[PDB]
Amino acid sequence: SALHWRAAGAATVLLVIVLLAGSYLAVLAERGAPGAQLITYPRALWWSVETATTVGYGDLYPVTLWGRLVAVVVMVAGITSFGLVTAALATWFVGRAQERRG
Amino acid sequence: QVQLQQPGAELVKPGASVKLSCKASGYTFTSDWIHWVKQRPGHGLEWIGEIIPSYGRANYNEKIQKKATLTADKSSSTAFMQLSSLTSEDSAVYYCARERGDGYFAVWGAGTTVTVSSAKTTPPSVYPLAPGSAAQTNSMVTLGCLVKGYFPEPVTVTWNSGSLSSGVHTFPAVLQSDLYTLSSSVTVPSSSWPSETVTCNVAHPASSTKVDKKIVPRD
Amino acid sequence: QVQLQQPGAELVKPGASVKLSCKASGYTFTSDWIHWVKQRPGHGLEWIGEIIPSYGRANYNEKIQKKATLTADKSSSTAFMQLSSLTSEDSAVYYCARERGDGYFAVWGAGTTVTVSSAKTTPPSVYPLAPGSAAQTNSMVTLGCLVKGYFPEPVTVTWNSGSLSSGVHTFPAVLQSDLYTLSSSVTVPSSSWPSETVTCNVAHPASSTKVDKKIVPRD
Amino acid sequence: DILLTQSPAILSVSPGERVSFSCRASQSIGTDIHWYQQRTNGSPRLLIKYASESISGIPSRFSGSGSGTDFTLSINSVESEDIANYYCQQSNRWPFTFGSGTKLEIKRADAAPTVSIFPPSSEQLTSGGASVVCFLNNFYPKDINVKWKIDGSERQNGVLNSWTDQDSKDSTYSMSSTLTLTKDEYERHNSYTCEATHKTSTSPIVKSFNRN
Repeated sequence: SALHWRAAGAATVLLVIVLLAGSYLAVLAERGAPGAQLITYPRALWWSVETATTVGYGDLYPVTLWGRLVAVVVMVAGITSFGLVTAALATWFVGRAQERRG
Repeated sequence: QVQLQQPGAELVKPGASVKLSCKASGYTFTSDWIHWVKQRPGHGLEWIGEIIPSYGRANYNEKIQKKATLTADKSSSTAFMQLSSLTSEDSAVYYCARERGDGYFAVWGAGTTVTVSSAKTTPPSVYPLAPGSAAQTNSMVTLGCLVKGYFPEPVTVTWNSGSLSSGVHTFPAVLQSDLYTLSSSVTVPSSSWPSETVTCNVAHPASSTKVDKKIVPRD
Repeated sequence: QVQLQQPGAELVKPGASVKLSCKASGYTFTSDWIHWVKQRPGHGLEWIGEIIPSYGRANYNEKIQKKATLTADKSSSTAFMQLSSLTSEDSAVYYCARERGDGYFAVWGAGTTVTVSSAKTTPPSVYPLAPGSAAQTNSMVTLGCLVKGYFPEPVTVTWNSGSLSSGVHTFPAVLQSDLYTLSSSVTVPSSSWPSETVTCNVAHPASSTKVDKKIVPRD
Repeated sequence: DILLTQSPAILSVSPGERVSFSCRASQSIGTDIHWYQQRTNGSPRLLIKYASESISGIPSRFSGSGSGTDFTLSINSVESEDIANYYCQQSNRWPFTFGSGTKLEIKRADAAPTVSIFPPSSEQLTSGGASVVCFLNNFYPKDINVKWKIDGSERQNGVLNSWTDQDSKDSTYSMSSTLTLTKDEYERHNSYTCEATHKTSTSPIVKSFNRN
C-alpha cells in the first residue's frame, strides 16, 4: 500500500520491539543498583509502555545511567511512532480533501 | 526431574579457593537468573549474588565482604561461583536457585556443603546395630547403623535404597578429634524382620563413596 | 421501603454449609456492589467480601480463612453468600450492604443471625406478666411477657404490633441447657390499663412463628 | 536495602490450630513478598508468591495476606509435616533480601521414650574399637536424661549424645547416646546398661545387655 501506511505499520512493529528490548535491557541495567525498582520483567514492560506514551506516573523509573539511556530511546521511539501515525492520518485527510475538490 | 544439580560437598583448606557449580535442566530461558544463597549451620538464608547466563552480567551482595565471583558456561547450562581466600566463617551450605526474572525462587538446588578446615578427608565406617539376644520384641523392632570416623560433613543415610522411610530417625553428627559420628534408626514390624531384608545405604559425597550394610540378627 | 432484605436467621449444624441471601430493591445500577460483613456477638464489624452483580466478579478478605463464596442472580436482584464447613467460630450476624462504587455503605440489610450448633430448633413459649393482686400502682403500671424455651436466637418482641414503643425494655436472652429465655417490659399509665388493651408480639424467625399474648389483670 | 523482620523467632502451637507467621518490611513493598519453607536438612521450598498467590503442589492449608509493610503467612490446622523454618523474601527493590526466619513448634501429648540398646558389632571390634549405642526414640517433651552404668557403676567418660530437632513425622523428639571404648576397656567389663529418665515416668526406663 501507500508509504504513510507502510511507515505507520513499520513504526508500530518497531515500537513493540523497542518496548520488549527496552524492558529486558532496563532490568539488566537496574539490578545491581540499591533501591532500583525497575528490576522484574513484567512491570518493566508496563514501565516501558507508560514511558513510550509519555504518561510517566512515577510508580517506576530508572536510577542508573544505562537504564536512563534505555529510557530515552523508549521515549523517542514512542514519540516518533505516534507522531508518524498522526503524520499518516494528516496525509490521508489532505489527499481526500484534494479529491473533494478535484 | 531435578532442575538444579549441585555437588554435595567441598572441603577447602583455609586461604584456598573453590569453584561451585549449579547445572540446570528443565525449561531454560534467556531471561532466567541464577542466584546463590549462603546458609551457615543453625542460621538463616543469606543472598550472595546473581547472574544472567544469556548476558553474563553478575551482581553481588555489597553488604558483606565479597568472597564470590560469578560466571556462567552457556554450552553446559552450568553456573559457577568462585569463592576465594576462605576462613571458617565461609563454611556453610550454598544453594543455587532459579528466578524467572519475576522476583521469586521457583526452584532450588540441593545445596553444596562447604567445609573450611585443615583436616584431611575421611570416608565413614558403617557398623550394624542389631538387638542383643535378651531384648524382648513387641509388635515392632528397632534396628540401626553406626556411621563413624568421617570428615567432612555430610553423609546421607537411607534405608533399603529409600524404599523404607517410616520409622526412621537419623541423628545429627558429633564432632570429636576432627572426625564426625552419627547413627540412624529404623523401626519395622517385629514379624517382618529378618524374613524381609533391611539394609541401610550410606553415601559420603566428599570421598565419593556409598556403602550398604545389611542388618542381620546376632548369632 | 427496605432496600436490602435478609432472612432473620439460619441454624447450621457443624460441618454443614448454608447459603445466605440479600434481596435488593430501590434504585439498582450496573455499578452497584453488594458487600457482606460479619459481626460476632460483642465484637466489631469484619469485611468478608464483595460482588458486582452486573459482571459477577467477587473479591474476598484474604486475611481470614476463606469460608465464603459469592454469587448473584440478576433476574431476582438477589446476592448470595455460600458459607461452608462451619464451626462455632462462624456463628454471628452477617449483614449485606450496598455500595455505589464510591466507597461507603449507603444502606445495610437487617442482618442474618447464623447459629452453628448441634441443637434442634425450638419455638418460644410466651407467658403473661401481670401484677399480683397486692401490688400498689402509682400513675404508671409495668407489665410484661416471658419468652422461654426457644432456640436458636433471635426473637423479636414488639408491643401492640409496634405502636407502643416508649417505656419498653427487652432483656438479653440467657442460655441454659441449649435453650434461650428472655422477658420484655412495658410501662403505661396506670389509668389506661386494662381499659385500653396491651399485647406483646413475639416473632421467632428460625421456627417461622409469630405469636401474640394479651396481658390482662389477674382474677 | 530492605530489612525484613520476622518476629517471634519461634511459634509453639497445638495440633489443628490456625497459625500466623509475621514478616515486616522496613519500607512499603506493595505485595512483592514471597514465602519459603525449609525443613531440617532440606532445601527451601516456595509456598506463597506475591503475598497471597498459591503455588501448585502446596497444601490448601497455606495462605498469605498483607500489603505495604506488614505480611502474614497462615496455616489452617497445623500438622507435624509443617514443622520447619519459614522465611519471607522481598523482590520490590534491589537487592532481594530475606527475613530472619521463624521456627514452627508443635505441642503434642506427652510420650515416653522407646529405649533400645545395642552391643558393639563384630566388624567394629575387629578394628580394636567398641561402641555401645542407645536410642531414646519418639518422646515428648524433649527434656530427657540418659545415664550409663557399667557392671552397676555409672560411667561418664567416652559418652557423646545427640538430639534431633522436633520430628516432622509425629512431632516428637529422639536422642542417641554413644559410649565409645577401646576393645580392651570393653573386654574388662560384663554388663552395660542405658537408662532413660523422662517426665512421663517417676521411674527410669532401663535397658541392659550382658557381654556374654
